[PDB]
Formats: sequence, C-alpha cells, structure tokens
Amino acid sequence: FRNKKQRKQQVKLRKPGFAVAKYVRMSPRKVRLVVDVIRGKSVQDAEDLLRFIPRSASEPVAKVLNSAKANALHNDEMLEDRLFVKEAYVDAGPTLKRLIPRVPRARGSANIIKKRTSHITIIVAEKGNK
Amino acid sequence: HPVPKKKTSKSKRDMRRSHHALTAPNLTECPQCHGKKLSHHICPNCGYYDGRQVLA
Amino acid sequence: PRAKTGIVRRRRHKKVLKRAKGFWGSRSKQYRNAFQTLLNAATYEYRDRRNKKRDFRRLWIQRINAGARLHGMNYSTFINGLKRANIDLNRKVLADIAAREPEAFKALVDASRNARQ
Amino acid sequence: HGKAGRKLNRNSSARVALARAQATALLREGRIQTTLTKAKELRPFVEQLITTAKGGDLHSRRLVAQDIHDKDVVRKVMDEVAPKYAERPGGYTRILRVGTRRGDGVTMALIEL
RNA sequence: GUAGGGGAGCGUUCAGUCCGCGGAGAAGCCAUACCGGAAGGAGUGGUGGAGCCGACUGAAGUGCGGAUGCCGGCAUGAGUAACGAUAAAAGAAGUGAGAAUCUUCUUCGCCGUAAGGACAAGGGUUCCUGGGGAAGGGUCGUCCGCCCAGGGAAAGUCGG
RNA sequence: GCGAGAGCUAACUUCCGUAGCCGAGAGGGAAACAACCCAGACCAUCAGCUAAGGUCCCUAAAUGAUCGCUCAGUGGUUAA
RNA sequence: AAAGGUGAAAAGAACCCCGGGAGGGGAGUGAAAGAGAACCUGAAACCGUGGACUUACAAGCAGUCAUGGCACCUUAUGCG
Ligand SMILES: [Mg+2]
Ligand SMILES: [Mg+2]
Ligand SMILES: [Mg+2]
Ligand SMILES: [Mg+2]
Ligand SMILES: [Mg+2]
Ligand SMILES: [Mg+2]
Ligand SMILES: [Mg+2]
Ligand SMILES: [Mg+2]
Ligand SMILES: [Mg+2]
Ligand SMILES: [Mg+2]
Ligand SMILES: [Mg+2]
Ligand SMILES: [Mg+2]
Ligand SMILES: [Mg+2]
Repeated sequence: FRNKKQRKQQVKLRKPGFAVAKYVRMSPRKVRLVVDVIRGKSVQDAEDLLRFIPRSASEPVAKVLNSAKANALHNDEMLEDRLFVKEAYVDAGPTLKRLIPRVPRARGSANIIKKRTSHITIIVAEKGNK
Repeated sequence: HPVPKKKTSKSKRDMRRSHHALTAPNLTECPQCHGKKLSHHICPNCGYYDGRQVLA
Repeated sequence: PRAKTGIVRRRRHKKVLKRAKGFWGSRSKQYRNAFQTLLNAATYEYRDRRNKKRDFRRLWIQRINAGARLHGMNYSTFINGLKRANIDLNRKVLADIAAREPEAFKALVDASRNARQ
Repeated sequence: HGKAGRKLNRNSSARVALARAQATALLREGRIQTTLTKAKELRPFVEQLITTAKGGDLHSRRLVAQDIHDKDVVRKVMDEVAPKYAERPGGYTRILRVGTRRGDGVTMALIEL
C-alpha cells in the first residue's frame, strides 16, 4: 500500500471491456430503449439485434458495442466467445445551445433545445459462468 | 385553457412509462448465407429466400 | 468587508436533509419540503412520546382482565379484590404475570377472591 | 363500421394516376421495389391488366391503352408479355418483402413479374 | 404563550496578538451509529492538491423557505401537441461510410396577368468553381441561400 | 351564560353592560368540531390516583346489583 | 450582457486498436493523465446503472410511536 500518491503512481487504472460514445446528438431517453434489449446477452446477439432494430439510435449504439468488444479483444486480451455485455447505460450530454433566441420574456415564447444528451457507454466481460 | 394541476412525481410518471418497453426482433439464422435474418423476408446478406432473390 | 453566505447555509441544510431518511419522495431529497415535514414530525414526536405510556397502560390492562376473565373475574373485580387486600400494591406491568406465568396469576386471582367473600 | 373493397392513401384521382404509373413501371422493368402496401395495391390492378392484354384483339389493346400511356410499354405487354403467359391460369405477380427503411422507418418490398 | 421588553450565548468574513499544523499532504467537498442544554462541535474513513485550525481582543456588506422576490441550472406537462397551406407523386439509374429526401433519366400533377420574365428600393458576396458535413435546415442530408478557400463585376453614349 | 336595547323576545345578527374561555392554550371529553364540560403542558419514565366523561363490539373500564317504567327503535326531530 | 484556472515545465499525447466522423481503449510523457486541451476543486437540483430489503382488497399532509420479519457490524454487537 504505502500512502495516497504511492498507490497513485504504482498503479495506472485500467478499464476492461469499456468504451463510451460521448456527445452523440440525440435524446438519451430514446437511446435507453434501444440499449435495454442489448443489455445482458451475448455480444453476438447484441450485434444481430442492433443490426435489425428499427430505431435510429440503434445505429451509434452498435457502433459503440463493437469498439468495446474491440477494446476487450485487443487491450484486454479477452475471449470473444466468452464475451457478453456486462453492463450498458446512457445519460448526460451538454444539452446543446447556440443561444440565438435572445429572450425578452416574449414573442418567441419557449421552443427548441436539442439535447446532446446521449453519452452512450457499454461494458463487456467474459461470461465464464457456464 | 386546461393545464395540469401539479408536477407529476418521478414515481407516478415512470409508472406511466411502464409500457414503452421495446420488443426486440425475434430473429433466426438464414439457412443459406449463415447470418441472422428476419422471418418471412429475405436474408439481407446473401439475398436468398427459398433459392435466391436480391443481389447483395 | 463582507461575509458571503458560503458553506454556512449549505451545512445547516445538509444537516436537516440528513435528518430525513426513509421519507417518501420529495421529503427525503429537497430541503424545504424536508424541513417543513420535520415540523409536523416534531409535533408527533413529542406528543406521541407523552402518549405511548397511555398506550402501554391500555395494552397491559387489556391483558390483565383477559386472564382475570379466564379465571372468572374482571379488571374492575380483579384490582378491586387485589387492592382490597393491602397485600398487593403489586400494580405495574402485572400483565406479563398473567401472560407468561399462569399459576402465579391464578394464585393472585384466588387471593382476590378471598379478599372478596 | 367502415367496410368496402378499396384502399386509398392519397385522394381519388391520385390513387389512379399512381396505380397507373406503377403498373406501367413494373411492366417496363419486370420487378420494382416499393413500399409493401403500395405493392399490395399494385398486385391485382396490374394482374387484371395482364388479362385485358391477353385475348389479343385491337379492342383489348385499346383498353390497355387507357391505363398504360407509353406505347412502347403497351406494345411490350401486348405482344411480348401477354402471350407469354398462356397456360397460366392467371396471376403472375408475386410479392417479396425486402426489409425496413432508414428515413421513414417503412418496411419495403419487391413486386416482380 | 402572539406582538413587546429583559438575559445569557452559537456560527461566518475581516484585523491584531498567541499557539501552532500541512507534500508522510492544507482549506474545501463526501459519508458517518460520537460530544454538547440549543445555536452547534469533534473522532476517524473517502475526495482534493496550497493552504489552514485553536485561543483572546476588535470591526462587520454576519446567518433565508417564503417577498407572483434576483441571476442560473435542472425538472413536470411527454416522447404529448406540432413539423407552417390538401399544387399528389412514381419507378429505374447513379454516388456514398450511410439516401424517402443529393445527381441523372423517363413519366406524373401545379402556376401560367403567374406561382414566368425585367427593373426600382433595400440586402451585401448570398453569384460562379472546387471543396466541407459541426451547428444552422422543423425529419434526413452525400445536399443548400450554411462552413472554408479561389475566382468573378470592365462604359465618351445606359443611370447619376 | 346572564342583565337590556334596536330586530320578528328571527340571525354563526347589531350595540352596550357582566363573568369565563378563544385570541396568545397544547392535554381529556363532547363521533368530527376556537368559544362548551374537566383541566393551564419545565425535561425523562414499558410506574401509581383521579377530573369531565365513560365501562355490550369497533375502544380502555360492571353485559354492575335492587326497586320501577317504557314496546314506541320512544330513545336517536317541534307545536297548537 | 455573461464570460477566469492542464501542468512546476509543453514534456500538450509518436505508435496501435473500434469508427467517415465525433468519441473513446491502450502505449508513452508526467509526481499525478484520480492533470488530456467540454483540462483546479466539483456541492445541490436533475437523469441513469447495479445492489439490499420490499410492494399488484387499499382510501392515503407522506410523518410519528409501538412490536415482529429481514439484511448489515469502520464513532459499530447495542439503549445498534
Ligand atoms: Mg362492416
Ligand atoms: Mg374495411
Ligand atoms: Mg380532379
Ligand atoms: Mg412519433
Ligand atoms: Mg395528454
Ligand atoms: Mg392523443
Ligand atoms: Mg413544410
Ligand atoms: Mg404532387
Ligand atoms: Mg393547369
Ligand atoms: Mg438535421
Ligand atoms: Mg354576530
Ligand atoms: Mg357535536
Ligand atoms: Mg448491535
């Protein structure tokens, strides 16, 4: 152990099976719907479902799923035939603004806003339960 | 006129959203190009539906 | 020189907030509604604190005349005959003597009988 | 309780000029792909039209000449296409569903001769 | 025990002293079942990375739930209502990481005292070429009146 | 509540007297209920006695004892 | 009008992986990348993911008291 910064510098902090889509312009509430079916089953199925799921959010959710498998297979030296989504989840976003509607309490009322809210991330592990 | 009275709570609201749960496609692997296709349509991969159809 | 409100309000608030636990929804989370829940919470605290004693009174009695009746007397009759005997200043919590230890409570009954006729 | 034989999507004049145009094209190309329902509409309208064409008289041909406005298209259906189906009890058109679409999320399909 | 009066005090910024603590880590933030009659105050554990408790005295922009209070942020209404004229569109072909929407062909419907054409005022490179795909475009986007760069505008007689 | 006026010897009325409560009063009773009945809460107690009120079951406490009444659900709506 | 902060120092991330991209995962530099250019801390509202105990005859200012079940034992086996 030693102390705080000792631990800090003897250890570099890995992130196995992890990858994240930041800032995809889309509403996370939507994206959760796509994601919820993926979560828990084998990354193969995940690729299939995602190929065939009619939501447009399905698109960048698949794009990420592979990167996180791709990270798992290369950086973590894992086994793609043991691979499954350990976890996935979506939130956040610096919800977009140009602030072009300068608002004098009137005449445009309230409209717009375009959430950047995506932040899609997925995490892969090996089953090994068998 | 007719506006809502209070905000709705997180609890009752998600209770409303109880039903929006997505149905994931029930898939099947294609007998020909061995990739997963969708029932009563063409396998997007080979193009085969009973013998062969689209050119992909 | 000025003193900004910094970390003073926040502290107090955090304390109030922490007092709120299994509190349902808004109560347990945002300040004002928590605090003002805690006003009525005070009311019920102190008052029920004076109360639970009336409550347990009730319970114990409700047992005592139950056993008495199992033996053929009642709370009125039982404490009447018991206290009619300067013998028993016995009184408090005697319920569990009826509940746990039957033979004893029986003897106290018969005592209450000899102290009658 | 709305009950009838016909489906429309647009108005009364449209569904015509469209069913005419789609008939015209399927006979021109031999297979086209369009939204699934539009194909389901197209099927029996063009099929009956294959049958006006066979039987081969000038009358028949001038009946065809109403819906089919391209003289080349009609000559093809009449001389090439019609006769070719002969011992065919009627009804060559079949319908194959391809799959869903990107922009509008609509499932689409091929109707083929 | 309400206005109201009286008494003791808690906490916060600054200042002077006093004592000190801190890279083996300050304040701040996080949790917490301990202490105190209350305001409150410590114990340790997690964050942090350059400073800071305790004591005495003095000075205050010194204590917020309210004011349809102020700036900000984020909810509810909800994946609702809408997507800005009921002049319909259709197939093939092309390109591309991806096309209902961009390009081409062939048809279709619409204006045609216009919904065509030319000027004035006003706008200010919006024109053309080659790119580009963040935002802007009520969807999309390979596209654009958006973004980048380069080019383009010629007068003795027209208008001054 | 009492003692008067205005009023209709009406008003959860209005205006003076007069005690008490509310106001600024929590606790018990009156099903609920400012004022009414009992009683003015310094703090702790899984101890005891009582007040107004109650002691068939919702609820603690006699389904008490003795002499009547009332058969109407009077009780638990008023009069000539 | 609002609008400040990598790091001591640019050493500001060669190279590799998924992707058109955005974005991230490694490697490396660094005391630290628990500093990565949406670069000091990073509260709260607010949205999620996982877990523990729970909920589909119950009339609810969300609390309060009393007991039982269940789970957990760093101010912490007790008045928890
Ligand atoms: Mg019918
Ligand atoms: Mg019908
Ligand atoms: Mg017409
Ligand atoms: Mg919709
Ligand atoms: Mg609605
Ligand atoms: Mg509706
Ligand atoms: Mg429009
Ligand atoms: Mg049209
Ligand atoms: Mg016309
Ligand atoms: Mg767009
Ligand atoms: Mg009055
Ligand atoms: Mg009453
Ligand atoms: Mg314990």
